[PDB]
Amino acid sequence: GVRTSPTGEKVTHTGQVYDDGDYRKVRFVGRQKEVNENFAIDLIAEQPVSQVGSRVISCDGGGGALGHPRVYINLDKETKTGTCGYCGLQFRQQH
Amino acid sequence: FAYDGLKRQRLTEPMVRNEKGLLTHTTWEDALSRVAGMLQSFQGNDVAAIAGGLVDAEALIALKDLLNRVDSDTLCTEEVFPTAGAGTDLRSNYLLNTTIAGVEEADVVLLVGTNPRFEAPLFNARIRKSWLHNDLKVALIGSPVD
Amino acid sequence: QLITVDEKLDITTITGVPEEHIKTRKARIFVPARNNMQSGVNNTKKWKMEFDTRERWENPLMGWASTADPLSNLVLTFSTKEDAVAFAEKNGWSYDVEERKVPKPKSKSYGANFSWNKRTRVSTK
Amino acid sequence: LHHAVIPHGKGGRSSVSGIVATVFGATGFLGRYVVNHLGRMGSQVIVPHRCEPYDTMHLRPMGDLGQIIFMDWNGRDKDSIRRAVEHSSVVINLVGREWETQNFDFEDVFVKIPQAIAQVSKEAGVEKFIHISHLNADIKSSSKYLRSKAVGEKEVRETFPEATIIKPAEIFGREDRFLNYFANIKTVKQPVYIVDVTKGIINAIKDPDARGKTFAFVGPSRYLLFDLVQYVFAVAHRPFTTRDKVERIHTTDKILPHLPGLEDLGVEATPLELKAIEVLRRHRTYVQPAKTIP
Amino acid sequence: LGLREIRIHLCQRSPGSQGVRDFIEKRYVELKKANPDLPILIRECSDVQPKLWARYAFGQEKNVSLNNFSADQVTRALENVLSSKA
Amino acid sequence: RPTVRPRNDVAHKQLSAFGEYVAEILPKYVQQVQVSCFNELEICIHPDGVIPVLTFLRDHSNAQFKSLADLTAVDIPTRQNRFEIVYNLLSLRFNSRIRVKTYTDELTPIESSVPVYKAANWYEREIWDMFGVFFANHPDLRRILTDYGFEGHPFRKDFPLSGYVELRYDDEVKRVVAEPVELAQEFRKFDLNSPWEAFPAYRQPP
Amino acid sequence: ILPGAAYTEKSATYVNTEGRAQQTKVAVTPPGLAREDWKIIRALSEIAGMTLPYDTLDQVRNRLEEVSPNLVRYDDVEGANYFQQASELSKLVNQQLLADPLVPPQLTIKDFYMTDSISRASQTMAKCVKAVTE
Amino acid sequence: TSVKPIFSRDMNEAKRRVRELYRAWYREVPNTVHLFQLDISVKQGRDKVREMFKKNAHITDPRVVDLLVIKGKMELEETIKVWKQRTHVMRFFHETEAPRPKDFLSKFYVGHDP
Ligand SMILES: NC(=O)C1=CN([C@@H]2O[C@H](COP(=O)(O)OP(=O)(O)OC[C@H]3O[C@@H](n4cnc5c(N)ncnc54)[C@H](OP(=O)(O)O)[C@@H]3O)[C@@H](O)[C@H]2O)C=CC1
Ligand SMILES: [Zn+2]
Repeated sequence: GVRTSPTGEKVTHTGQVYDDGDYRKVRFVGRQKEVNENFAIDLIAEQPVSQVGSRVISCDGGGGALGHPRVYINLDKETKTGTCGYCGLQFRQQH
Repeated sequence: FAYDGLKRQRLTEPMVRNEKGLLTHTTWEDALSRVAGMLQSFQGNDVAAIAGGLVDAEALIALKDLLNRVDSDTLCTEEVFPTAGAGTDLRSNYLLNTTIAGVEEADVVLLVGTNPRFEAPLFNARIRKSWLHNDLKVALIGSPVD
Repeated sequence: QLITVDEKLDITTITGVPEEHIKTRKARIFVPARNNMQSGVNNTKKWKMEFDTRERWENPLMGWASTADPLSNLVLTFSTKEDAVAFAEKNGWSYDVEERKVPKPKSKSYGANFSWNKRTRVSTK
Repeated sequence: LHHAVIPHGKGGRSSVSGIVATVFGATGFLGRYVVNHLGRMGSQVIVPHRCEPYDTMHLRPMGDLGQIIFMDWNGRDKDSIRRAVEHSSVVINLVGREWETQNFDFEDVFVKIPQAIAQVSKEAGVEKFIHISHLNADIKSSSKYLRSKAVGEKEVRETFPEATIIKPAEIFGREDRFLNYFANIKTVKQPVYIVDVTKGIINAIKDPDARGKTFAFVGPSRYLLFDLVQYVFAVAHRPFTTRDKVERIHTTDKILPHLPGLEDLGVEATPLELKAIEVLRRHRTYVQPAKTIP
Repeated sequence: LGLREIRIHLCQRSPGSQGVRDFIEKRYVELKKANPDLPILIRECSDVQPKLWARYAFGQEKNVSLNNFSADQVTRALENVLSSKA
Repeated sequence: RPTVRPRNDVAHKQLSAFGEYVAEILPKYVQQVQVSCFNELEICIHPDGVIPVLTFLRDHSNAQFKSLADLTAVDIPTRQNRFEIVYNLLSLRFNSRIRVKTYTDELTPIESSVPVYKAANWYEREIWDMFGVFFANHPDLRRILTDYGFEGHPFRKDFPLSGYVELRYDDEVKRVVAEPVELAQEFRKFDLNSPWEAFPAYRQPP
Repeated sequence: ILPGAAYTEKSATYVNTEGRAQQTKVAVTPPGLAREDWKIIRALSEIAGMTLPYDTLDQVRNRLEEVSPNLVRYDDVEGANYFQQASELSKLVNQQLLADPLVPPQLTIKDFYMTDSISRASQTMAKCVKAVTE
Repeated sequence: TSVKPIFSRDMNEAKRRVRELYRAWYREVPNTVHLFQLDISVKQGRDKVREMFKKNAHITDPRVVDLLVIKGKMELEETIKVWKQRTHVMRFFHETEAPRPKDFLSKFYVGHDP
């Protein structure tokens, strides 16, 4: 989600950008501001919600021992999804 | 939780009024010379000070000394305390003489015109502690607050 | 063979400390307060000596926290306040001593939770 | 003040002085001392250079990481000047050449280039401008170097009226072309030390009263050129070029009491007797001071 | 040019401040009756030597020791301060 | 038990017996003798006894600690005598090690042990350099590890980690200069101690 | 406007409702060009030609002891006496009570959160006010 | 309050060692300036020696005086034997340090330190 400020500088995923009167942007003159274009916040928002048939579901992040510590997610509330605190994947109880 | 207010609306530079009538940043030397010039042209009742709620004692005495050196005595605070009788002559006239810890030794507490819950929350906690563990009797004159 | 020296022990001139970091510093001698987040008391046993905090500013390049205070991280440990004070005095540091805070003994009774006629009766467990 | 240029620290290498300075002509004699003093206190220095990057290497250790920034520029390209100065709070012009070349005569280096920097700096909103001229700058001098200096000093004053103009006498130092010039071989001279000139420039940046003023930087004493040159040989143990360069050396250093000098900026002028050995030691093949005009 | 403020320092227990304590207990109310607009700041603090401070115009201050004084020696000392306009 | 270090009672008993042996022979100087749970014998002595105790351990036929493995100091600011001087000796004849410890302060000199072991010459120079303990009658006492003209004794607990001065090359004076230390990133002090006691066996009386 | 320090940015003395003197310690230094409050006044007095006679925090604390000695007895509650004399002077000049009932400025939790400049600037306190009033 | 001495039993003998050290430093300065090709004068060097000696004039403990003489003799040996380089000798003069402000007002303008 790389947006650019009125002065032409790209805004990073952490929201950083030098303002108009900031001398520090001189460092980029003749060079470039390194910005990662793959915003993890926009990428996780694309994954679909996983429909499951239990009140409790577990997430290890995928890949077994290559993922994150295994956590159990309660799905009792029906006004929102259960989100993994480690990887951001979402879950919802069916019916 | 109010510490985060220390990161907003902060005064970081000396300011003076320009010709357009607006506050604008200046240096310490410029700002203090402006104030020092005015302080040297006034005396007595022409100079006064008001101390706000969060002022430390080192600044209170420094300001009192400076205004006294122009023979000013109008060193005021925002909070009022009646000056009738002894006024601030005797410390016992304006102190919590029992002390916070002394509340645990009292057997009757009379509250007059105070909501201690929101004025001195930890003092109110002490009162409830005695209420709970000492069967303290509490009476209140004022609005019937929780 | 021994000699008599009746002078106050002062070693400021043989420690190599710059003068500014002797005369202008204020040592604080104290027992650290228990971290309220935890119940353990093992970090409240010894006396600590630390110095007054000084300016930290943002590094223009990275934003890191820069300092010019050489004693910004210096914390010393003592068995008693007397040892701490003795160390401070011979090194020329002006200091403040704060008396040790100890929790006062409490009177605990599980049975008071069920009082027949006192307010200590709990309404839930 | 923008929050990034509020001074912090104790005025050392990792401190923030709050100065953002573009120094034109930073790769010469005077440039290296000015950049050194700026970087000593944690200033952001922008160095536009015409030369190879190899010839700028001696400037890199002069500032903490990130504080010295290098840019390519061309004296005849206003776009390159704008790139260098538009982020700065002060522009310093040290461009010059003691001789003319096929591509740059004295009119190009002492009039056109200074005017271009002053104008572009003015447009870009730069608040401080320090321009070095010359004590003996004179529209009617016999030296074309000094004639061009006087013309350029006028053009800069009208283009950037708040500019600080500094007029030093001949500067001596390790890398000078004054004491070294004699060592490699009617008129009174008042030479000034290189470090005094630098300290004066730095104090002018920090002094608000310096804006719009013209200064003359001169040494504490005046010498007869013959007596001075005699002194140089004695110190070097040496037994006692262009035509334009000879004209300047034979120009008596002007006395200008109506201009402030190093004293008005807090700099104590350094006698030539305390520093000649430092410069002239390298000329010895392994002393009675010169008579001063009072 | 005259007087602006009086401050009296004393201990709560020490015998050296006994005369000062007696003076306050017996003479202060009448003294304050005669000088309603004069600040007489009484400030007790344990184990201090009793003292009398008079502040005059333009921040001029003097102090007179009251150590071991009697209730009368205190009375005269206040009397001297009130009469004098340093 | 696979993960626990096994004890050795035979060596513990032998070292305890020899510790008493030394204490009986040099009661003028020995203040304390202890054997750790991993069988290291420590003789704590009055500092006047450095030369006599070391000479006896080197030369006695029932000792023969011919090798000075190491000599160092420990700074403990809470003590009246802040500096603990440690000698680690090796006996090849009896295949044993022993540790002799004494103490001094910033102003009291310790007798140099170069007469007993020539190895001590540089070790004592390092102690003087790093802790500022003076050794009397040293053949050539002077700094050894720090830069020339270096002020202070870095290994003292109250000496700051990064020191007081730092070096850089200055072009104006054409040499390396020293200036007060400023750090672009301050060292970040960490509070790591758990507020819960780990080892009851070492609890101190309250 | 002269930018001063906050209680988190100075070692300064405050006396609580019991009369107990306590001091803060510097946790961070004041932002920007702000300065310690007593130092601003001490600097102003020098430029105005009426220099105050203290140059350090310890000296301005020796001044505090000259005015009221209990201000430098940190963590001590110095007892205050002579309630009898104060009561006598109280009875000297009667004044009338107003019929208005005693009503505290803060009647419910919403009035608690914002009461000074720091809390009035706090975004967290604003959320607390919004939560209880809505 | 009975202590083992270093070299001197009292201030009288300590002061004798101080004077001998000063004489050695005073006479060494001319050689140092020449050997290290320093750009200061002999007067400047001898003024620094006095300045270094004078800053310790307040010591009344013969043990502290003894250590100061020991360190001063070490510093002299490094210079005489040319273990120091030009940079080490010239560090006594701090010629790249800007003079730090002294009065209250100057210190008030630049920052928060005392
Ligand atoms: N030193 C003296 O005796 C005195 C000097 N001055 C003035 O001080 C300033 C500097 O003095 P000094 O440092 O001795 O001069 P130097 O020749 O030592 O330095 C000259 C600087 O100007 C730059 N420069 C020259 N011509 C051009 C050009 N055509 N385009 C771009 N950059 C150019 C050089 O860059 P490069 O290295 O790329 O050539 C160099 O950085 C000059 O203005 C000089 O006239 C005034 C009075 C006395
Ligand atoms: Zn997951």
